[PDB]
Amino acid sequence: FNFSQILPDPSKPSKRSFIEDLLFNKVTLADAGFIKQYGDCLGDIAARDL
Amino acid sequence: LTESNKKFLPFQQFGRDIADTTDAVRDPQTLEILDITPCSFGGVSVITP
Ligand SMILES: *[C@@H]1O[C@H](CO)[C@@H](O[C@@H]2O[C@H](CO)[C@@H](O[C@@H]3O[C@H](CO[C@H]4O[C@H](CO)[C@@H](O)[C@H](O)[C@@H]4O)[C@@H](O)[C@H](O[C@H]4O[C@H](CO)[C@@H](O)[C@H](O)[C@@H]4O)[C@@H]3O)[C@H](O)[C@H]2NC(C)=O)[C@H](O)[C@H]1NC(C)=O
Ligand SMILES: *[C@@H]1O[C@H](CO)[C@@H](O)[C@H](O)[C@H]1NC(C)=O
Repeated sequence: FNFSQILPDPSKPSKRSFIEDLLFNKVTLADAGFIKQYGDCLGDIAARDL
Repeated sequence: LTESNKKFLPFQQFGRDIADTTDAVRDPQTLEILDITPCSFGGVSVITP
């Protein structure tokens, strides 16, 4: 049996598998950072998104 | 109030946000555009035993 597609990948910085990486890339988060910290919002540039 | 790069058209005076609050202004004496950003605020939590 082949479990390399679901076992964690040590090459990635976060220990997620190939399928977990596909599931994280397919779901488009609005903003998953939660690290705005009011310093990003001081500059009013159009790249700031909502 | 900060210096801004908003390309105001010459008939435009104010800029508005999504909630129709003023986001940029034109200074009347010197025709320049100023961004308005509200002052620093946040929540305070107390961690105690
Ligand atoms: C158990 O299952 C795994 C995965 O199915 C097998 O391991 C090999 O895994 C790779 C993919 O990880 C298979 O595909 C080959 O990928 C090469 C590049 O890999 C990079 O990119 C992938 C993401 O796509 C990363 O996961 C990986 O770490 C690398 O960063 C390609 O260069 C290969 O192309 C070659 O084959 C194709 C035909 O498929 C040709 O057209 C190309 O010209 C080129 O020759 C390839 O696509 C690879 O096939 C898997 N097998 C081998 C032998 O390498 C395990 O082998 C398997 N183990 C058992 C016991 O079944
Ligand atoms: C008003 O201020 C502007 C900006 O410096 C200046 O050019 C203009 O001469 C002033 N007008 C008067 C009447 O002082």
